[PDB]
Amino acid sequence: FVDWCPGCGDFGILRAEEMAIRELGINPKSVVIVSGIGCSGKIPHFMNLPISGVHTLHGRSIAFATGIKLSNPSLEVIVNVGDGDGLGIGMGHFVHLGRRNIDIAVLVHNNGVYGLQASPTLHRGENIMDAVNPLAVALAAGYTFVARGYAYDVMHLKELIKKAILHKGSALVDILQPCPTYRVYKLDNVPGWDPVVRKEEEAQKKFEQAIMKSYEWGEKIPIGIFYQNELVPTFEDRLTSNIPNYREYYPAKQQIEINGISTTKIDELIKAKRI
Amino acid sequence: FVDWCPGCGDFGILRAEEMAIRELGINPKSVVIVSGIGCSGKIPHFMNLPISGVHTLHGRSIAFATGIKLSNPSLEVIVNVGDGDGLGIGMGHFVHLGRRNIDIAVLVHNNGVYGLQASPTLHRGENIMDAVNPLAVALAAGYTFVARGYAYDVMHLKELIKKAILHKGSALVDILQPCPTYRVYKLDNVPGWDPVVRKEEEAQKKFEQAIMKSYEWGEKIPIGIFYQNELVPTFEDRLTSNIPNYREYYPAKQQIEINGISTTKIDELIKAKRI
Amino acid sequence: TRIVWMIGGAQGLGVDTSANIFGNAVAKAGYYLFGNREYYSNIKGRHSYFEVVISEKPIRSLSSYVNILASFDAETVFQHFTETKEYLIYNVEYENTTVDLVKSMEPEMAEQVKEALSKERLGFTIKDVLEYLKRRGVKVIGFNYTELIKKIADTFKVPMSVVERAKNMIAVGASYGLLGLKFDYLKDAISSTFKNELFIKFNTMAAELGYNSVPNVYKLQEYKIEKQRIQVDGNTISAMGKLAGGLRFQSYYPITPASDESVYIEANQNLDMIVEGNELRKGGVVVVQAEDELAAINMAVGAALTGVRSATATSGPGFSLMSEGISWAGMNEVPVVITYYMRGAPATGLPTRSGQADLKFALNVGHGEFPRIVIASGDHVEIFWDAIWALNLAEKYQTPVIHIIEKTLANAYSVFEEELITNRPYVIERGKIVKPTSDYFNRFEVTEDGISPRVFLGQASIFYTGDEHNEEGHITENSINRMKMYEKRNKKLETADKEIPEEQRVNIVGDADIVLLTWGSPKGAILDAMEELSKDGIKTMMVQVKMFNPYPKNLMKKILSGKSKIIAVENNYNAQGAEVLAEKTGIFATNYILKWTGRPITREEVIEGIKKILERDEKRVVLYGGA
Amino acid sequence: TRIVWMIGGAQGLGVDTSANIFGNAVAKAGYYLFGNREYYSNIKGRHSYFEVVISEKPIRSLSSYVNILASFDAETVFQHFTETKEYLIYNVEYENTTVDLVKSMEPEMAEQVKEALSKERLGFTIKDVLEYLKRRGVKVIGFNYTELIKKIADTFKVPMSVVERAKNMIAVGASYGLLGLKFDYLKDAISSTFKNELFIKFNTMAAELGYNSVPNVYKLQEYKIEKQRIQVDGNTISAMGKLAGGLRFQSYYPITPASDESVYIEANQNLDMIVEGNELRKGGVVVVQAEDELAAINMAVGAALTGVRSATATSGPGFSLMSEGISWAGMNEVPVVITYYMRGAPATGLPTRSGQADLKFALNVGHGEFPRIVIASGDHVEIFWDAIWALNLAEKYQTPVIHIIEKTLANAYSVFEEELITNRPYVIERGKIVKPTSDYFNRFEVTEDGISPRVFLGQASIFYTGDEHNEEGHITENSINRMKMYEKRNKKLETADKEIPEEQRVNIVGDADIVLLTWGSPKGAILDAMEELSKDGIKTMMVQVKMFNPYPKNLMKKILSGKSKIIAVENNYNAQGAEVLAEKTGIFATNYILKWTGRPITREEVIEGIKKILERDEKRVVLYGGA
Ligand SMILES: Cc1ncc(C[n+]2csc(CCOP(=O)(O)OP(=O)(O)O)c2C)c(N)n1
Ligand SMILES: Cc1ncc(C[n+]2csc(CCOP(=O)(O)OP(=O)(O)O)c2C)c(N)n1
Ligand code: SF4
Ligand code: SF4
Ligand SMILES: [Mg+2]
Ligand SMILES: [Mg+2]
Repeated sequence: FVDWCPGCGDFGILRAEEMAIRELGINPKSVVIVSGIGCSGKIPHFMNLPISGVHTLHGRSIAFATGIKLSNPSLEVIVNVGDGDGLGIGMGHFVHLGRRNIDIAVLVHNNGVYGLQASPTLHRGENIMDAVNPLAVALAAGYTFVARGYAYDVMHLKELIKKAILHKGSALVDILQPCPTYRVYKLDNVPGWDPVVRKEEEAQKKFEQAIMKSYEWGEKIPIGIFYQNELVPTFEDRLTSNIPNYREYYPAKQQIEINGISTTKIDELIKAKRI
Repeated sequence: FVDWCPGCGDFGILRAEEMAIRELGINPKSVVIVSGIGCSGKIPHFMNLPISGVHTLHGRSIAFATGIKLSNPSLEVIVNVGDGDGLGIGMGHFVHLGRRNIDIAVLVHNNGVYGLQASPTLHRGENIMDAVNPLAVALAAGYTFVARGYAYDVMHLKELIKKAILHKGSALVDILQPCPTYRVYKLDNVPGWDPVVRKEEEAQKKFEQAIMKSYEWGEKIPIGIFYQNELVPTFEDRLTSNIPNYREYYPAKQQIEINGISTTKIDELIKAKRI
Repeated sequence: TRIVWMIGGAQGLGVDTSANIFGNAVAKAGYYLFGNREYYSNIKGRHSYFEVVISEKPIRSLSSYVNILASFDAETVFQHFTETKEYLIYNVEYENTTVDLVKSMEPEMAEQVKEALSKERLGFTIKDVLEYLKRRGVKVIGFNYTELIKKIADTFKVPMSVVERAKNMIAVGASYGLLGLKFDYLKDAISSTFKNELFIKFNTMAAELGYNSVPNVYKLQEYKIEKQRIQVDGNTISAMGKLAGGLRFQSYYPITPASDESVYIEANQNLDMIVEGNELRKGGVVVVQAEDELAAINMAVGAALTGVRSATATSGPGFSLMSEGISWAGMNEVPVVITYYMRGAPATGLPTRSGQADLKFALNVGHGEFPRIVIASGDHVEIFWDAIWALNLAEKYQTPVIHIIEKTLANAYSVFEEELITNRPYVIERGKIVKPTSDYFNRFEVTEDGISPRVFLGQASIFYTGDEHNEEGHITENSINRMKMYEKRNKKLETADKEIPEEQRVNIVGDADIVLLTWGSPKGAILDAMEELSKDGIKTMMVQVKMFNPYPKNLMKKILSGKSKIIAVENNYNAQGAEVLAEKTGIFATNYILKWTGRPITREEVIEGIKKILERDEKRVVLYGGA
Repeated sequence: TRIVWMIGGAQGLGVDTSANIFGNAVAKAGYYLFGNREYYSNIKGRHSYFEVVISEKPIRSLSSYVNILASFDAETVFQHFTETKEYLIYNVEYENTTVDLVKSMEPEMAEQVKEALSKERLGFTIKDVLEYLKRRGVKVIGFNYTELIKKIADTFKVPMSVVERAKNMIAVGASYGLLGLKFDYLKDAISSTFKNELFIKFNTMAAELGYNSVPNVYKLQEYKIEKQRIQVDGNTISAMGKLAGGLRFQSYYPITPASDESVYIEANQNLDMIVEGNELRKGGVVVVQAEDELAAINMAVGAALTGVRSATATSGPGFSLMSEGISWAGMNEVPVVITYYMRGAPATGLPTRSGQADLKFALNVGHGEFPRIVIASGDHVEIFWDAIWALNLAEKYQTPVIHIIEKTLANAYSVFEEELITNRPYVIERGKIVKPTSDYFNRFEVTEDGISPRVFLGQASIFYTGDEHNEEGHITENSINRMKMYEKRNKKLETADKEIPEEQRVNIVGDADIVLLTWGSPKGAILDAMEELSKDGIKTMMVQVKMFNPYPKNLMKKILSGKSKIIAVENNYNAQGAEVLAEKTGIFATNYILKWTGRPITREEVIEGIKKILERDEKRVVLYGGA
């Protein structure tokens, strides 16, 4: 039973995520959606493709996703987290993924509350605490793709989510999404707007632009991509410098046993300790 | 025994913190230094005034400090944290203090390592992970005073630390500090430089400036104050709106018992549940 | 008189308030109540239900059967028809609705509904359920609720959609009608709950319609309430006792069973206090919503260093996160209470259901050996006094105290005599607090009893650290200091064990050769079960542990002595309470009555459990009733 | 032959490598070694020491006494003179240094040094210590180290400050000289450890100076090494067994006792593998330095969902943080090994010292009931095989396994026969893994034995959740599903308990009426102590538990039967291993030998403990030797 309230917002994200996976032609079997605790958390349980779901602890999705991805980089790993979930209980993990730049897309369901009390993205007043700009945190954390979407413009979202999965690195999509129980615009429509970094010397300029666009909010509320830089080695690129065949023979793929006997040789390890 | 390596850096911070407390004429009895795990962590144990020390869990100083301060706001509460400590294990607590704007000063000992492996403020290469700009994180988190100091210019540090304690709100001083076992400049010397917000309309401009100065690093490395805004109500200001006499009769001051009998009346609480 | 009513409906149809209105009316008539709320981890649409047990005498437990099931949808009928014994109130619009059309119902429940109907060759419609009920002497009372909502809308000249929620009060009106109590008490409980004049009048009409559509079947008479009576839940009563105990700092992270307690404290945070020279003064409790549980525990522990009585409240996932901070409080001999709302586990578990499966974890939380004082409340009145006791324990022994309250008690409510929580004085015992004589104070003096004199931050120079430390609080690795300090902290638990009477740590009721060994929420169901069993010549006694550490080991040896049956009754799979008895004394339970579904043990589950054990020495009776 | 050497010095004087050089030379001569490193939580300046026990036979324990104490500073003399039995090598420059001038020494140790000297009316200088030693037949051998460092600098025409560290090798040279073994082995162990030609030659000269300045007193002869021998620490051998067990993902957060293991894995992460058709292939172990322990546990658990054999390593504070993630692994039946380097606790505790004080926490970690398989290695060879066993246990029972290794074994090293870790085959048992027949797979099938067939992410559509769930992995609150699923996970522990021989879960040595009941690191000291006691006509046996869950309860009943003394020997205050025996069987230990200072139990502590108990029924012998 799809048990969210009528009105929600979460229906639009589900719909747009589903469409992103389909139109990419990614084999769904190889898609793991890793989601947090909250009403946002239920999501993969309600999809209509043979994707896999990992419904994790509150704020801990990114850490699970990390293990999954690094162990089997041929899986396509997507994190869906509520705003109480990431940003609240998971802020540290949220920042650190940014420094690693692992090939993962993270989707934050910004409803403004703990649906299932005030969340980290509720403005002061209206609540004793201030709100945080997820996009500015993500930028300073080192995320190599930062975007804002909006849950009602489904067709735009679908395409954000697509560019976010194709991004070679860590991607955030902060998604605006009303909670019924507890004017916008698009950077695709701006003639200047090139958020893509295409050579290294260009990087600071684009970063500085993203971070200032990300603060704009005087009901001239942008959406789309704020920053994108594929020149940053991924975490998987750095693993490959230490483990030459990581891509061809990653941990999930290796044969560790034949007829119940270890295939792993430690003779040289032991030899190095001889008297 | 003051057991840090000869060469350290931590000696300069100790010296400058000590001088800040002295020259303020704060009664030392009312000063609690709350410090994390690591060599940085030992610090209050080695001071020469009757200050109190709380040597806490790794990354958890800010949360302890919060309890201490809010329970007795007449204490002067200072957090000293290593870079592995805050920023690594404590990143979430680090961001959330920014949203609350509690009257606390936080001092980060940026040595670049886990002294007592690579830390969160070690640059990529030279280490599989990227570094984070503590100052940019602090700005996006909502810290109302953000500064960089340097551990060898002791006299400048001393005064940063002073302005950081006097700041009515949450203050960060990121402190640069070499670790022997594992050109700069000053914004006081810049003629433009006014980081103080003095009316509300001024706030975005100063914020935007701080955040871009905070990225400047092409061996033209600034130090001093990047941002300061005393117009943001403190957490203690917001408590006072709900608890009118919080300042005069805060939790640590209240008489809860006379001759072992509760002074607390719950009659009205119970009356409201009558049949 | 013991009459069990249930109402049910989709979450967010405000049926839970329907149930509080029904209870409020009955209570005003002089009846005691015990009430429970069952809900899914879900905001709207899933099936919730509300059992209310009615009696002229104080009532302590839920039952496996319902006398009167009130309903206005198809799903409530399907979820509770096998438990329904005397009357169904139902909506004739759903008579041809089949199980498969109830989309909000878990497929596991639909399968079980079909199984129960198939078992006696019935199909899967509401009509089939009505025959199932008629085979058992149940009288079914059908309403065209649509037509009644019409008639109300007609009267208030509104469209049906404004008054649709009044289905609830038609059901409540008719239920209350069966009882035979006078309408005024239901009308007053309506007026008193809703604010808006207009909600009041159409809901009143709806109750009236229900009430006048049924006969007076139970013929219940009014009773006079001699002593003031109160209606309270577990959360609220935990808050009441802490505030009474002098709590002035609480940090929490939202989590279903425990958020309520901290929100209640915060809504009432400005307390009247009668202070020196008998002056009224106001004092504020600081409540902080932490960003996670690690912060919650650590804010509380820091607060306490200032001399404030501090606490946090949480549930299993959150408790696990607090382990490190509890270990720090242990090492630094910090008074702090952790109210542990024990819910269905492991991991996220059953966020809205209950369990007793984290007792041993609680007794061993975090690394190192240090005193963890652990109590567990067995019913609502205990929660109040246990909350004050916890706070005093924490300051007397300068160490964390864990106060277990099962979810089941937090969301249950009961009506009882106010004097149970006002008659005895509210004693505050602050332990070994002293005035420092000079600027520098040794916080960790080695004394014979373990307990070091304590002063607060601000009063003199003191040091705390997570590392092993000497008497001044400075980092010390020295072997002999280590031997001494580590023993000193653990010796406090020996002091506690000498100073606290073992009789305060258990409730013993009866004297017999069959022992019902328990702790926590099953207390109530067992005491009710003992009376029924007594009347069929089965003598039993209850031994209910309140304080698991220090454990009442000599008293338990003396009591469980030559007993032929020791039946552990607990809401877990391993009988963790019996495991601690066995570790402390070598006495093993002979049999077990066990429930791990997340729903409370009922009176009748215990009666039938005990008979199954006496009449065939069944080793483990496993319970599973409740939707 | 059992000869105990110790060297000491300020941390960062590279004295620890001095000690590995001394050991390396002795070992090359044919002697077995057991070695230990003791250090402060401190990078430079504090006193570290290094005990090396030398024997022609394999050696298993440390001693409370030192035959030869090597020193070049004042502090090492002050810290170890009461333990020194045959020879002191010391620096005559410090003869008039008084205790009070040693600034780096904890004041608690200075007080104790003065106490021990005052006790027989001596003052507080090194000279006074020399008289203290002379009163006990100790021969003191003094060096003007300054004058020797001079002579070396003269030779290599450098200033004294380049060669100052060669004080270390003068001490090692003289120590080794006392033994009487030939210089070549010390010269080779020098050449082999340092890289730079120049370091080699001045350090060699320094050893030569020491060696030629002393007589051959022990007259030790060379022995032939028949079978290949290895020298390894606990960390490293844990890594070796995991890698051998097929580990390919480890996440960790730095923490002293366990960082070494993950750094060793990462330095050797590209492994040779002999794969299908006998092809050499390389395979890489992914090692991730997590930002905290919550991430470390959760990265590991996620990794395992892909079919990788994953693990993490940590110590007490970190373990506490992992509690929640372990509970999630339990609920979702995730194979994962947590290597638990148990150190001095609570809180930060003694970061560089050891303890056995977290066993019960480990057995009850996190909320809910689910199987937590717990083993604890008793010595270095066990660590290897226990590491492989842990990984197989995790996949056979699909649940977290905690592998306890005390800090004491991690930082101790020993020399033993390579074949102890190569002779038996390295068996990998992957449990109930299957090929999914279609697109959607039920990960949580209810079977009789508890264990659901498992497939990996990628192979078919599967679901995991922290909530209670049905067989497909979807959130389910249904009571009957709950009853079934929750039992099913716990039934695995019953299956484990049937399938694992109880004999594999304990080591029993001897047959006698006096039982030494233990687990973990005291194994070695007890086995050595038993032999010495045997030779004075005291018959004892050791019962050493390896697997605490499932606990070998029938075998322990059978064995501990009619025993008159059961002496629990553990490194904690509450005898937690004896507490679990008592919970599982009702058998109580009669006496205790206990140590909670953080330093290993020695052979002689056990001998004297056992005699104190036999000759006056002392209930608890509390130990405290070691600086
Ligand atoms: C460690 C832990 N702490 C707390 C909880 C309780 N909890 C569950 S859902 C919830 C609301 C979460 O809010 P959010 O992440 O904003 O998700 P939403 O429901 O708004 O999608 C809370 C507080 C838990 N399951 N685990
Ligand atoms: C919860 C927890 N995890 C890990 C540790 C182990 N630990 C102690 S000090 C240390 C180094 C800390 O580095 P940093 O915070 O950078 O401090 P520094 O020594 O560089 O001042 C580590 C990893 C601990 N005590 N507690
Ligand atoms: S609560 Fe708010 S968020 Fe959770 S479901 Fe109902 S609407 Fe969507
Ligand atoms: S290690 Fe690095 S930081 Fe810790 S003390 Fe020695 S120098 Fe200062
Ligand atoms: Mg949310
Ligand atoms: Mg640091």
